[PDB]
Amino acid sequence: IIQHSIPAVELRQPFFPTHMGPIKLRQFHRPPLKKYSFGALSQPGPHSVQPLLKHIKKKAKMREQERQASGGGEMFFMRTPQDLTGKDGDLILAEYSEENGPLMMQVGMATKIKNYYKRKPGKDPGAPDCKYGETVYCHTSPFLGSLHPGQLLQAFENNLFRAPIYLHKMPETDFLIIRTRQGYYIRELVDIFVVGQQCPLFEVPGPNSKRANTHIRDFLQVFIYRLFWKSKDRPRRIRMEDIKKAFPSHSESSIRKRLKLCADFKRTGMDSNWWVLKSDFRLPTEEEIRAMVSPEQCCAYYSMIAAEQRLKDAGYGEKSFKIDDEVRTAPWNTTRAFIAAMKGKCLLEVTGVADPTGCGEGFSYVKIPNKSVAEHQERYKEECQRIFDLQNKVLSSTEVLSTDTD
Amino acid sequence: KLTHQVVCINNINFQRKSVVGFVELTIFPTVANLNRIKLNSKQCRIYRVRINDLEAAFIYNELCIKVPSELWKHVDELKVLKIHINFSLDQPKGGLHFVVPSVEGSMAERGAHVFSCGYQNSTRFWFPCVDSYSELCTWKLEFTVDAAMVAVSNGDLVETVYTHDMRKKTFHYMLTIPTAASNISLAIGPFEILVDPYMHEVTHFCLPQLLPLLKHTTSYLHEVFEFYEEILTCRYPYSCFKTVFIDEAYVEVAAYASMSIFSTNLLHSAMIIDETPLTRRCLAQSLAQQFFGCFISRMSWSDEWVLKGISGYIYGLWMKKTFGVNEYRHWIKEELDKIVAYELKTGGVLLHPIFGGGKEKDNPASHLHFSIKHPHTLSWEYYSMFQCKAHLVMRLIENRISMEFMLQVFNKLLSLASTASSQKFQSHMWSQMLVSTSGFLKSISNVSGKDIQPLIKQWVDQSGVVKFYGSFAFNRKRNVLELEIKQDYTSPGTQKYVGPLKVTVQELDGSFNHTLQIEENSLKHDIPCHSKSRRNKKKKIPLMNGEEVDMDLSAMDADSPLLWIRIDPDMSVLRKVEFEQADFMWQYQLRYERDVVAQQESILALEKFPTPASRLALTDILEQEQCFYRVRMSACFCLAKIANSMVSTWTGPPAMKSLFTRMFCCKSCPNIVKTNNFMSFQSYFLQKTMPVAMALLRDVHNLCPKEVLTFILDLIKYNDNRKNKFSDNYYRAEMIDALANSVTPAVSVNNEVRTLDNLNPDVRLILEEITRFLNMEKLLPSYRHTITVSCLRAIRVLQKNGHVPSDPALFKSYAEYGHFVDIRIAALEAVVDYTKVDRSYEELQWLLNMIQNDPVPYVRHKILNMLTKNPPFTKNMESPLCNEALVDQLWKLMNSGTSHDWRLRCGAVDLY
Amino acid sequence: ELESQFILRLPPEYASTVRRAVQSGHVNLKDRLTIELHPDGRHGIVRVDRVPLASKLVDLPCVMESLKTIDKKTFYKTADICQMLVSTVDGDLYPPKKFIWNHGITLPLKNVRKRRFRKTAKK
Repeated sequence: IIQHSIPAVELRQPFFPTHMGPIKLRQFHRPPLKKYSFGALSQPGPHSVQPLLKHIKKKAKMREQERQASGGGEMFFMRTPQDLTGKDGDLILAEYSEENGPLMMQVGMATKIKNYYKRKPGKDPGAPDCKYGETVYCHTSPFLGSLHPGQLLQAFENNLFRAPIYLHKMPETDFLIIRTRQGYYIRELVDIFVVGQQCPLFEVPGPNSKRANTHIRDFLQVFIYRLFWKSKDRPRRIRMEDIKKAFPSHSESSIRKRLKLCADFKRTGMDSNWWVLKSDFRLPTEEEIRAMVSPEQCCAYYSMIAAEQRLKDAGYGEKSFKIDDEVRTAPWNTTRAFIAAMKGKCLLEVTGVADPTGCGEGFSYVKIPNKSVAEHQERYKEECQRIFDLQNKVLSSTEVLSTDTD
Repeated sequence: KLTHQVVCINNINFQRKSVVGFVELTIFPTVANLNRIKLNSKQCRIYRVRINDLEAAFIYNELCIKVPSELWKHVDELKVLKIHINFSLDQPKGGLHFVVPSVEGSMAERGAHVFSCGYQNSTRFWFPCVDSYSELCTWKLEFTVDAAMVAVSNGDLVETVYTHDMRKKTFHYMLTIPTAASNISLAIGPFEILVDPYMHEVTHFCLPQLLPLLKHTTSYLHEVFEFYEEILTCRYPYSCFKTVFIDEAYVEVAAYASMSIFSTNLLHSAMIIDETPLTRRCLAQSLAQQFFGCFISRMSWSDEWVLKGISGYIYGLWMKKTFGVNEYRHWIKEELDKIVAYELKTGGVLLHPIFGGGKEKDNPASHLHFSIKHPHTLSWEYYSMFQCKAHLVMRLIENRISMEFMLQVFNKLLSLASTASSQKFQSHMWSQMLVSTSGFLKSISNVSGKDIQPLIKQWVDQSGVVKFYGSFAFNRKRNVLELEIKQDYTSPGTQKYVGPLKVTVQELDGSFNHTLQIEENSLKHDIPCHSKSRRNKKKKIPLMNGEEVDMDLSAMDADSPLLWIRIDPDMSVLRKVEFEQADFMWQYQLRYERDVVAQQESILALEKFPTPASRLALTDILEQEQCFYRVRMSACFCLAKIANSMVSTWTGPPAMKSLFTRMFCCKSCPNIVKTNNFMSFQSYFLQKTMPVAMALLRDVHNLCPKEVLTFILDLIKYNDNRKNKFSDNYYRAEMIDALANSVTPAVSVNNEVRTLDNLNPDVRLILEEITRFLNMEKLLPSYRHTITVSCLRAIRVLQKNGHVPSDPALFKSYAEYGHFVDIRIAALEAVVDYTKVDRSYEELQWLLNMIQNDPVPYVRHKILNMLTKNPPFTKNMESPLCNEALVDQLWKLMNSGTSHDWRLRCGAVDLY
Repeated sequence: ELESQFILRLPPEYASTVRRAVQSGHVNLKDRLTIELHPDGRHGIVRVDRVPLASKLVDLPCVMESLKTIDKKTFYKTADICQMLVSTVDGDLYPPKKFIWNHGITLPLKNVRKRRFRKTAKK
């Protein structure tokens, strides 16, 4: 059970962008430092980097007191955008080995760490302890390969994906800088996980699929309801211009569709007119709005449009998505293939063009039929096992390489 | 305010019917310049009121004790006075029940017994105290008793020792927690113990002569107490747990099955009386009410549903956890659906709110007569709506605020501490000590959930629905199967309501799927091209994909038999459905539904709604050996209700006498069915209603009756060969309902009873089973079922004709002689079932005399309510409610709340 | 607006000085460590106790997340990190593709771009 932060659950901006142009899609999950137009750090010259130690201790203390003040047990702390800052709480880094994994979290979403352990035969004294995560004793593997007896494997686990992770040490040279309009802050950060290839648990839709079109529609609908809720006017009213600015690729006519059932156009002598909430229309509750569209569904959709943009950039037209190698790497194909195989509907290529590492240390998620048929499945498991073990060994290794001069 | 009393009650003198001595009341007046104080006392001899070592003016109206004011502005905020009252108890206390040696009868003449019931304003029969739920007090207790008794109060026990030599002991009991005077009690009873170790000391009291029978409730207490600690995550602070079988403990505000005096559960007997669901319910509702209720003493009596909804809910988890083989999950909806019967009632009769907030502007009290003001209006919120609709709403709010979260909620609430701390280092501790309901609201609100003010408002005020209209379509061209569900509520103050209303359509071979939602008033919902189910190939449809995709494409491409849309799974919304053509829907829910909450309701609808032949098909669910006792029962009761229709009446019947011998092997039985447990006979709920399917059919059409009589004659040949066996009570008791409505049709040529002429063959033999064995003594069975419902076999075979004055002439005698608490109530329930028929005025006079003084107080309630239920008039209205002396008795039964029974005064309240 | 986060990398001698300062929590870290970014958005100067280090803002190959936690079992994403400010002891403080970093931060992602990233096929 995953409980996301309130800003994420509410699909607030900027945590959940309403629109992304080509540039943003290319930079998806890699935001570049952009200059500020105003505020302290818009100014030239040196700027102080501030310590956070007193602040970190204080927030931990305040949070624990709030915990004891009601009057123990479990509390949920991620209620406001302010609670999501890197400025307090314990922090880890996670570095993703896939250049563009099929699903990624937005800021404000939650994930668990699970410590998968397989018992040694006979008298097992229990799993080793880890600094992070909750131990899970598993007789069957949640991955493509099987755990060996006595093997502990850490992993990220959420509704988008499961992925093995490997704990490493941050280099002694490195610090985390947090940057706001107001100043820089610095934190020590020692724990950094390498993330291995994802096992997708959520299916990414194809471009212009019914699923995709239903999603943008519903997301637009949610944004609209939230606009009415934000309005302080009675009767509530919103401006077309504000919707168009958030959804610049929607025609005014398609926006009028979403508005015709809940609101009335009020014309004024000025090129700004209002849509006023109908007096017999009951605005959906917070709880009902949340049920309309989940953060996971937004993540699936984002994955599609970003991939679609990268494909266009590489010369692959919409008619391409009998199929080109590059199109096989698309998240709508890889997630579909992996999930089908998880349900026993087919097997996976494993060795193939969709291996995200390009060098045999990752899996190619491409459907092959279940179609000597005990040898067919034993060969699939053997190959899965080999790559599974290879990935764990390479990504957990502390060996120092050796810059490639090419 | 009275904060603390130390009460010193010497003697405890049985040879006066009386307890005497001194309460020392510390009072901190929470106001300037108090001159006089109002304590409460009822019927209590006062010797002397002493303030600061002078006698002080006390005038009894409610005592007004006049404070001497011997300092300036005296008595100001938080000054502290010791009021010293010397009191003496009267013999006929309302609070108490005092039996001296000499009126105990032949079998003791030695050992007195006096026992009191505190809650709710009966403390004023013990001592002058301020008797109020607002004034919160902790007490010390010193009292001396006969040393061959052992006594119980409220407040942790800190030592029994002698009263230095000779014949009276002094117990020292000491409460730490602030609780109202409601809580206080004293019970001075027998001394014979039976203690187990291992836990916080559980120990078992009864009469000395009845100690062998206290093993199976010791060890039940072992399991019930120990288990609950883990799942509630709450230790029980009190270091011991004493369960005592008072011979005078029949209450229904005290025990009942548990009275909650401090670490001394007061129980009725019910020692080995065959529990398996019945008192496993009773003692898991009991050991719930030691947490929420006592552990965490709320400061507001207007969310008493926090007590009783949380109590009902933790009964159901523990039941289905520890006993998982009678499968509680498929029984929860009986409780669920009975509250629906009472919430389908608007317009004079007969519904109430649950959240009962006393507001100033409460303009609608026509239907709310019960406030929540004094005393008996608290007692009466254990009526079924107040329990299992609180249960219902707590089960809902779980699903919205999830279960792990409400776990962290109630586990903090039990161990969240309310301290008192002053600057000279005086550390006080209250939990086991006051807690508030305002911060309960807030705590759950913080953890989980959205708007709970609206949702809970439409459980208490003017909300809920009656009827859901169903209409159907299915269009061939599109393959779109279209549903039109309206909803409708006849009452003042009607709205549109949410109620998750699921539908699951079943293809040619009942191999489909669904979902749906419907939660607006008039909705038309569109169900996509599901010719092939979502479970297309589980093994669902390789059933129509057996060979009925193409061979019977003659009768699938004729979609005139459309996809069969079963309605309301699992009583998914608690409404009355209006859905034409429903026979297939009931069958499909009988066979293929996985939750049996649906099934038992799909065969209540098979029973009633006109259905074509399912009879051979629902014999599947007659002997599906995974199913409840009660679904196998109400599968028989389908064939019972439907009862022939036409003149194939006697074609049902062979299937009935099939399980009239339920593999009955009566060539070893009934001598090795004493030795067996009967194998429950596959639930004797189901065996009862196979000869009672026969009997209903016998009742409904009067060209049955010879062949049924033949059938049920063989059941009578099986009987009179059994001994006592625990489980087999349920067999005997619902076979006496079997044998009733056999002679009942058998002489249904009515015109009086007259004498039934000369049907010796029946009347003799049937009375032979009806009456008790007159040799057999009745001082040996501690239970009585058979002869409770064998006076009912006596009546109803002498009610369908009518032998008037034979019936009460047993039950008067049987409620005089005293022996057997059950037997007495059995008799008194049949003395009012006979007045329900009798309508000579004299019998009702003698019935409200026996209401008045009989003089068990609680059997007094029982009779009073039962006469208040069954009215003395019919349709006609000749002199309606036009009395003068009953109205005096009425006002004199009002304000007997002031004495005790808080289910008597709403007896009056209903007949006002 | 989303919080911006990035990695600061110092030469080891300077990193030691700064780490002790972060750990002591002293307020004067704000004077002892400052960052100046030049108008081009790629070059800058980091100052440790007034000592200027030539610095360059580089683009990391792997997406990196920072996640915060209270119980060490449930984690919340606070940011995407994709850039590093690299300070060296030599170099032009004011300099008149070279900003693409080839390695992940962690050991096994050495040479990720060249060795461990499937490359895109055009057309």
